Amino acid sequence: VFIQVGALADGFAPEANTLAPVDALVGRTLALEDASGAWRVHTFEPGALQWRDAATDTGGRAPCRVTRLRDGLYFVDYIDTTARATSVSLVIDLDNGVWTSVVGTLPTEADTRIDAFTRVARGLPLTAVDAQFRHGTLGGHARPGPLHAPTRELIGKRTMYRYSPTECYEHIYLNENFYAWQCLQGVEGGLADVDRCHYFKMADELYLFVWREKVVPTLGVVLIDLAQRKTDGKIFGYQGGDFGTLSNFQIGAYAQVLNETVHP
Amino acid sequence: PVFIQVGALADGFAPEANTLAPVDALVGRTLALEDASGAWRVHTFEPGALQWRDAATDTGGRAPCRVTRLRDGLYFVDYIDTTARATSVSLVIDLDNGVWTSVVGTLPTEADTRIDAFTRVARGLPLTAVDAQFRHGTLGGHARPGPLHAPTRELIGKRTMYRYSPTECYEHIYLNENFYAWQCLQGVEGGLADVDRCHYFKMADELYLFVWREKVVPTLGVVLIDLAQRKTDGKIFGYQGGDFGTLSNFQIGAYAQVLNETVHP
Ligand SMILES: [Ca+2]
Ligand SMILES: [Ca+2]
Repeated sequence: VFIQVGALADGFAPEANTLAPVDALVGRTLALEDASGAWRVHTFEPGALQWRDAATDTGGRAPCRVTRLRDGLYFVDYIDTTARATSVSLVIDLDNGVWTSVVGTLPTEADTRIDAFTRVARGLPLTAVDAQFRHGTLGGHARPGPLHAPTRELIGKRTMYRYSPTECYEHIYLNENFYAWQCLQGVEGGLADVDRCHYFKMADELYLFVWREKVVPTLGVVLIDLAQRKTDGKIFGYQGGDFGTLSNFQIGAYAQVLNETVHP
Repeated sequence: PVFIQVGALADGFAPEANTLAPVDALVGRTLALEDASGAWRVHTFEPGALQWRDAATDTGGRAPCRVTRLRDGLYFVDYIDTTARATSVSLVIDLDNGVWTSVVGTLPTEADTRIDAFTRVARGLPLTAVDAQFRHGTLGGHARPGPLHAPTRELIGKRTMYRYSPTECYEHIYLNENFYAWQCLQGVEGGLADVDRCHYFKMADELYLFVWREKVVPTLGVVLIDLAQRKTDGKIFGYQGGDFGTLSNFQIGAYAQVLNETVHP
């Protein structure tokens, strides 16, 4: 039995291994620029941010979470309420002057009703959750470091993630495009799927992992720190099966790499 | 990037396949497959074909079939049952111990496949529309038959690679009692993967019957996995194309290698 993201949130809530937010960006105004030009200015306040598309000076204010799993890199997550069912996650490396954004959109009902076999017929992706990625530099930072880029370094690992004493999953990073997950313990106990995913390298042994689910529409965004054996991220989906209220909740886990598989 | 139709998969798996030779060992035999409820289906073998008679529906038919022998005493029989829409019948028969398992599988109609996964979730329906019914029994007239086949947890936790031919190679990861992941390492589906609904049964020491039912491209897979001999023998069944018309049912066989075993603390 598969479950809605709002019920997932409820299972992940208590005794979670989540990082405590930091206020370290409060008072900063960060100009995120990329190869297309200025993208979005973000000004941080306690618990919240104001964002402005650099071109139109159009944006919003949103409650936001900022966490710092590894020193010098900040994960910022907020819902963009000027758009339908959209979340925005950033990883900002202050000392290198580089950033990655993930802008995620959940599907309409009409999209979800196009079944997988028809999607096969039409050459459409199986997941209807959309994710756009940008990789840029921080305006005003002299001599920024290299842009973040895709990585193959997780492929072949099988890792267990203890999200709390009652929630535990494993991921198996199959290839550049797909990973398998299963819930070992939790409200999704015994469930498993393969889903579309994306891997980026943020720093030595630090990865940004993004997935997009095809059964229950879900966007996951997590930073995986294999040196600390810890992860920090979020899950975004509809609270229920009615395409209305959104669920966007913090997750964090202790990580254990169970094995590495090499195919001769 | 790209899923393919079963007919294309058949074409990819055809050349230099690691399949077993079909055998004519059962020609002239009538096997009376019985279960606890009574007679199930009697099968009489002739060269390349069998005749069957179904006790409960009182019906019969003739069909071409394949019979293969992976392990001594144990026979895999497969046929399309043309008397019903899009139905396949696979038997594992152990002539040493006098026991059998059957898988009767049905491919979904087009209307059924159009019910999307999220709607299935909201209604509590299975995600795969492929149906499989299992029976286990004894062979009629077989003295002192051995224990029945039954479900097994013995493959759970294994990760195995299967080389079906020089150009076709998949791995399976047996996640739990209901589900496994697969990935195509080399072949016409190269780089594709999914998780699908599966079933595991133990036929003999280190010999398993694995059945899976796919949720993206409707497909039934039935395979004997012999971990002692490091070899598999079975079939894949689906539609040739995306039009719910002609059926594909083709033999597979692979050289197996267990890559690792995963225990979760
Ligand atoms: Ca999920
Ligand atoms: Ca398949």
